[PDB]
Amino acid sequence: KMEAKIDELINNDPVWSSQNESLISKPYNHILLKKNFRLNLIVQINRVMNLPKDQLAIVSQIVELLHNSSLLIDDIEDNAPLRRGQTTSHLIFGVPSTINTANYMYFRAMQLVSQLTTKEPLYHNLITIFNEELINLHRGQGLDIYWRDFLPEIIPTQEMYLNMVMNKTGGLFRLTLRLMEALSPSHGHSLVPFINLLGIIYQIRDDYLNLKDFQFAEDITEGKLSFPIVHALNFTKTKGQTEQHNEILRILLLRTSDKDIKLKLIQILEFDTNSLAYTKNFINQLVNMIKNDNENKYLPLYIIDHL
Amino acid sequence: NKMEAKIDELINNDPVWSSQNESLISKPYNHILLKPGKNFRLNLIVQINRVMNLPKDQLAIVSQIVELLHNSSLLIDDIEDNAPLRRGQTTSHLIFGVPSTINTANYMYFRAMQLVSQLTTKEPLYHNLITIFNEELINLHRGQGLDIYWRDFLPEIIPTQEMYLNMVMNKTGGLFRLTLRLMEALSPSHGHSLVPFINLLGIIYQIRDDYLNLKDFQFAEDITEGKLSFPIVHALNFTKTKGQTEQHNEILRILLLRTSDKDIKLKLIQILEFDTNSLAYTKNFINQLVNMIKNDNENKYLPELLYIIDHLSEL
Ligand SMILES: CCCCC/C=C/CC(C/C=C/CCCCC)(P(=O)(O)O)P(=O)(O)O
Ligand SMILES: CCCCC/C=C/CC(C/C=C/CCCCC)(P(=O)(O)O)P(=O)(O)O
Ligand SMILES: [Mg+2]
Repeated sequence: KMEAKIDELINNDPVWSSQNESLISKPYNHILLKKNFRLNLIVQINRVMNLPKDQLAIVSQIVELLHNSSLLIDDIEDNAPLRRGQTTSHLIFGVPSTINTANYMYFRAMQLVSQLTTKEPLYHNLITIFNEELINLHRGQGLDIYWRDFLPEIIPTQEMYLNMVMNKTGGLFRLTLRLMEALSPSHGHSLVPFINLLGIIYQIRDDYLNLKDFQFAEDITEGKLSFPIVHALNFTKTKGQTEQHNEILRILLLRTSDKDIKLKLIQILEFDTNSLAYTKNFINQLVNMIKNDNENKYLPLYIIDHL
Repeated sequence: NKMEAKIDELINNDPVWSSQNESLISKPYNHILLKPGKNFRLNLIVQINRVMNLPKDQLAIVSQIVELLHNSSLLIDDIEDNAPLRRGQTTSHLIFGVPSTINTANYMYFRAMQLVSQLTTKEPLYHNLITIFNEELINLHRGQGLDIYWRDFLPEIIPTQEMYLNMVMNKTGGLFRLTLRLMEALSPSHGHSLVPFINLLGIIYQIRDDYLNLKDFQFAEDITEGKLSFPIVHALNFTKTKGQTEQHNEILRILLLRTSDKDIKLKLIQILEFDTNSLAYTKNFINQLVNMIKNDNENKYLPELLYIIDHLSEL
């Protein structure tokens, strides 16, 4: 009867219950409490693409799974205690379950791609898009983490920083857009260059506000090669400002939560390298590239301000 | 206008990525490759192929896919298990850090995925292969999710033998079925599906892995990890059934210590030895599974194969 139960088990598909499904979904469901704005960007873009609502909703579900899962992983990789003022998933469910659940969701997302179309040519394209951007997202993340964890072995320049962003942040943006463009039953030049720009603006502003809001500035504690930090390191290098250059490095290397020390790094950025003003300006120019796109080379606005 | 011009160029092109960038993020992965077994996993594929007859070009690609998935799963697994060693060498996360190791492992899941396109140009087949890839990776993560949940939230859920076996069908069964199913789908030919057989192989493999981790010690790292192993699942249900309250609680207590103390680990092992007879039970359960194949004279499960089964511990 032992052998009989084994026969039954190996001839059936692996058993999995809704109760099991809920257990593994816990770390994921916790971050859901943190979507209205990203859905808006998708609805807006769909005016140019025109996917039928149902197909649109699946793209949205795919994009929500990747977004949320990648943030669960990112918070573990950044040792972040909070995400939108709430305790991070891994601190509640543990790093092990959270890594597994986030990765599980990548593949659930991958499965939804199959429900976008039954046309084999188009399907293959969609998987190829998914695959390529997840690959880019990972390269970008990998390089960002490498710079941070091997500091001070490599100090990126602005150009290296911008390529890392095109991979990382650009991956998620282009994935949503490229899927939508491949599905369009319609719509002008591709909006990829435009979504790339949005992604870059999004990341620099994210780096900028992390330091500006403090002026918690968790990016400092993390040791991240942020856009303002990249500017300051290369500024001090260039001007031969040895002590300042080394002091930025020292603070980043402390992995500090000390408010006083964080403020000091901010003092260097405000008074010595003027990196926060330089970033504010850099962002404004990226944005004016669109505000001033009268001939619609990028455009097919409100979203670019609430990015 | 030079900035705009550079920005315009940057955004109208694919993201820049160098071979140098590629080597820096491959560190955690290149490191686990320095571990053996590759030959043995290849040996199983080779033997299975005597049935499937995939051309060597294709078989090579199937093997690259499975190897990437295998090694990446292990990198993640060692982080999830807080493992300090793997095949006698330091785990990657301890060298390059957990952050880089998670990213790299996940990166390789997608490289493995990308490779599936190199198996065929036939779109219906392509669709079938990716579906197989997607399904078993979903199964693998479900199984791993349960194994980890049971362990990290113990005693919230004490799995029974049946729950354990289902978890294994999903987790270890996932990787064994992935390889086999890809091959069955690519076969140009050859008898009943080998899925039941490959599930049994995954099950013998897992319970034997659990078994040997304790028997070899009798470093029993599974005890330090607090894993709900086959012998541990038997012990916990055996003691509850027989009303051995103190022994049932002490097993849970030792698991929850996450201890490396050798005497404490030996104490737990000897409890399973003389008190619950979990080592004997497991050993016999393994032999019974193996006998289901060795006594498969009607080739119900079966299509060098037995050789594998005996050196299964080295895949
Ligand atoms: C392979 C994992 C990729 C994770 C990418 C996420 C990064 C998160 C950040 C912000 C990125 C947000 C991307 C939003 C994309 C919306 C579609 P954070 O500030 O929330 O930590 P950062 O670590 O790059 O700064
Ligand atoms: C999503 C990650 C799945 C990881 C599955 C791997 C588990 C590893 C083990 C062994 C599993 C091996 C899978 C079969 C390999 C066949 C070549 P270990 O002993 O190396 O830690 P276990 O945690 O199941 O015991
Ligand atoms: Mg094991």
